[PDB]
Amino acid sequence: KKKLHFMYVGGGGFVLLFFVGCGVLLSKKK
Repeated sequence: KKKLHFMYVGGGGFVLLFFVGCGVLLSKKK
């Protein structure tokens, strides 16, 4: 239970967003 929600912050499903955000700032600027 305690490790269930901790697995999310353990670095995985969120790190994915890290790669999704890098392209966001690139789409704005030219």
